[PDB]
Amino acid sequence: MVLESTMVCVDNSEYMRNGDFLPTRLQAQQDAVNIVCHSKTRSNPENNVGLITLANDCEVLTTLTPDTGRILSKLHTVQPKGKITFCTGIRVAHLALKHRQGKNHKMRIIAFVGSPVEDNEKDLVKLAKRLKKEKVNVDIINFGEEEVNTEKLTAFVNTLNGKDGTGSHLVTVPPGPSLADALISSPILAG
Amino acid sequence: DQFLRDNLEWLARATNWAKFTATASLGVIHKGHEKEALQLMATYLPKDTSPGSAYQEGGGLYALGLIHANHGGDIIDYLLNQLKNASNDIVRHGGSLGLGLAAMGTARQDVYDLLKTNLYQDDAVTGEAAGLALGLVMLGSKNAQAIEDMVGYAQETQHEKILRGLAVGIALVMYGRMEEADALIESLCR
Amino acid sequence: AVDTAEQVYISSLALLKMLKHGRAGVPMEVMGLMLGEFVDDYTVRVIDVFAMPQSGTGVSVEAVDPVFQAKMLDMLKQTGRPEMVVGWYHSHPGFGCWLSGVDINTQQSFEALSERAVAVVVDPIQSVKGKVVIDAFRLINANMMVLGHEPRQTTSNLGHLNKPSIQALIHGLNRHYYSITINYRKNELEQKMLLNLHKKSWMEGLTLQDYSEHCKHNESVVKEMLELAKNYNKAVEEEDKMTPEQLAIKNVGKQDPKRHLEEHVDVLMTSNIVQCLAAMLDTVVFK
Amino acid sequence: AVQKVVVHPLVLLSVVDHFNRIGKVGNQKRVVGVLLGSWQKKVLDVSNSFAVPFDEDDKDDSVWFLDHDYLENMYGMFKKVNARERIVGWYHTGPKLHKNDIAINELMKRYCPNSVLVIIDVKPKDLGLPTEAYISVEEVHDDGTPTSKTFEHVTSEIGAEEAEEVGVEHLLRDIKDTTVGTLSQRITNQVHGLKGLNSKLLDIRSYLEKVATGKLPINHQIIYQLQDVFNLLPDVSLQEFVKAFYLKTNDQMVVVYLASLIRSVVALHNLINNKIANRDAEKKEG
Ligand SMILES: [Zn+2]
Repeated sequence: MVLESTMVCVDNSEYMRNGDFLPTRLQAQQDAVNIVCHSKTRSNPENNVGLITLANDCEVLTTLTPDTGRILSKLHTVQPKGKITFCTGIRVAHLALKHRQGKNHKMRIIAFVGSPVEDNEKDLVKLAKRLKKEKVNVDIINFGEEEVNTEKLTAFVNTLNGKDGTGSHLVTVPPGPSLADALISSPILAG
Repeated sequence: DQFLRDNLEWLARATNWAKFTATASLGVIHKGHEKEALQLMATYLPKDTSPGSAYQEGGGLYALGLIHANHGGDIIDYLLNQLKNASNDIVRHGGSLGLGLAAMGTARQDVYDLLKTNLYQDDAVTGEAAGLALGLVMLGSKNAQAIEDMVGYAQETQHEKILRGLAVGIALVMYGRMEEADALIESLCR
Repeated sequence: AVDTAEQVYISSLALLKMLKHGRAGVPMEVMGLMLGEFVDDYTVRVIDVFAMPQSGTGVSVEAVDPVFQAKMLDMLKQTGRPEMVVGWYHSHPGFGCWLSGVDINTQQSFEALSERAVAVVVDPIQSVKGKVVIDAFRLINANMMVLGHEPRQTTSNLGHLNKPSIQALIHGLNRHYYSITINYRKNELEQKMLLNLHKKSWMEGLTLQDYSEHCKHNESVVKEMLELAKNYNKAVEEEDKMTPEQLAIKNVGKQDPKRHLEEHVDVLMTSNIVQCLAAMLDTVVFK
Repeated sequence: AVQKVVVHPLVLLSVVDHFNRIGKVGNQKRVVGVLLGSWQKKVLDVSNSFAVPFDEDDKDDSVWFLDHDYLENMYGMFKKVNARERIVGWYHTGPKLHKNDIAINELMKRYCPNSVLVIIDVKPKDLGLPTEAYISVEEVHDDGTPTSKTFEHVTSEIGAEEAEEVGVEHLLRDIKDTTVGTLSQRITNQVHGLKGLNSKLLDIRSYLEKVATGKLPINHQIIYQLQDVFNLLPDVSLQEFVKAFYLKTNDQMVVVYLASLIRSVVALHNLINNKIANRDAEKKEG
């Protein structure tokens, strides 16, 4: 199977507590963690997946482990109130990826951005060239309400990698009512 | 020598370094006799028949080095080629000792170079080999880069025999220096 | 097959875990394992030492837990250096650290798996400070009864290892076993700082505090022990003035002297602490 | 709370040998591990420890993580083999703690009620007893600010028990022991005195440098009170300090009087007996 370590990032920003995604984004992104942890389980047994809180202070409560049980426990009562913070959210998972015992696993990060961010374009392009030097491939899936047809995030994924690098894909929520399972139905079949 | 004729079972008891010294005595008793010393040993020659005694074939060139000390001849290069041939490091033990002891006091140049790339083969028992050899060829020369490289190789090496071979090596390079060597003696003693 | 003089390069961390794992089990004998790397036959090194848990079967070949070895080596894989196992060790705090019947009963298993598997024993009891103590053991091959049992060559470390000859019951194991030499490799910087670490005892705690604590007491209440020292003056020297007259009666030395010598000279060395540290007051009080 | 800690040479080396572990691969940052303490009483003691791989980004200088599975099952390993050992905190090699080291203790406060972090030093240089000890406590402030954590310094001392004494006491093989009464006290007069000179010198150099550069605060708070504590005692005579002078002179009376007494006793015995056995050996043999 493919060798890599996937680090899932839940969105704890205060804008993620609304029930626009049925029944609530808390359970919606919980099912999103359910489908990414079960797919990586069906992908390779050697994949270890932790969680990271992006907004406010960034702390990983569950050390990187192949078992998602403790991750599912932290999905409940997470108290996702705070202001979204982007620039640190990728690097905090990058440090968790440098603590891996085995060096044969590729560095992989999946994050959810459900809130408008104040991150400047200079900061995301500095992280883009930094990830170019660090080879890390990040697959982001945009939830929630944000700038219509997100650009700085799309340009972030574009300028993140190149040639090929097969790759970083960005999935933005369509402007219409839908279930969270329908939003994650596309990435699970094809990245 | 009648020795191998009079004592036999004692020599059959020989193992490990015993056959080194056994064929090394072949050169001690043959000391002198520069001409036929090479061809007269053909029966006791450093085989290298590969039921490996290989300290045997190392001590054979050691015997050829005990005779060829001080002055010498093309046999020095004969041992030098065999140092670049056959196996390692078993040849370097008495072979490089033969190469350095035969060039002792002659201030030989190429031996300092080919012993640096030979010193880098990274083994232990050969530590005293190249150390005493490089110390004998540089005897009385009070050189600079020779002691500099010997004191520079003593760090990354994990062997104490290369430390002792280079100990006598940098000790033998200086002879009769009186107060001229005290500049380095202060650093070695401190 | 080929046998040569052996030398064990040890790390200070190995010896620390040795005596630490042996001190926590006193009197009961514990069971550890030796960790390191085999470079060649004539030289060997132990770069790490870890301890095995104590079980109900006691010290036995079954006491080694396989799932503990799998998880430890995994924890060593996430550790900086995951070196392979080499041999075993067990402490003997209660006696002279000699191999028992179970020690060889696990030795044929450690020599089965591992080629060498040198057995080491350590005890705190023998010397509190100035001796290596510990021990060394290696099982000779019983299949060598055909050939001779008396190697090695380069007898330097061998003939020097045998001495003292280590009693009788220990060298009663010299049949079927033989010891191995141990040297301390430097690593001089850590050896020097850890040297000063225990020197904090007799020098001072911080190299400042304890003799600034000698500036705390500083004759205090240190004259009380001078009053007991001057009571040792009166006591010892009132029977010291009876000695030279008796020397004139018995004509002369009974060998002797009673000693009844030195002593309060050291009290006068504390008087050097009196004059010095009190002369510091002129520096302390003024500016 | 925690007053003083006893740091054995075993835990210090257990950090420094791991500084060789990740030091051969380098590069930056520090060696961080979990500290195994032993609490018999208010005085804290340390016996063993274990180190965990740790990395800290600078970007993001506030990001830190440890392996909890390593802390969990190895604690299950060390508690198994030794039931007396438990984790009292963590440690790092510093040399000076960055502001991010607080949250590490706040994460492991679930393991131990009070986690004491021990800064250590792998390369001995200055000024004295190595390492350091900081206890996690909330002191708030006299300024009534929202409660923040400034770790209070815990005095650290080096000690041992039995076997840990055996190893190092044989490993010294360096300087005379002690020797009691002659070189010991006077070398301590050099070290504690001179290291006390450059201590407060460089520390008073920081006193003025912090006022020159680094403001704010900086100065306030403790500056005015601490500096006035320096101005508590100048402290010279007149008067009673003059009385202490010749009283101290009256104190040296007895001891030096006793000194002359030992001089007479030592000279009497040794000289008389030696000359006896001397003149006798010469007149009988000659
Ligand atoms: Zn036993």
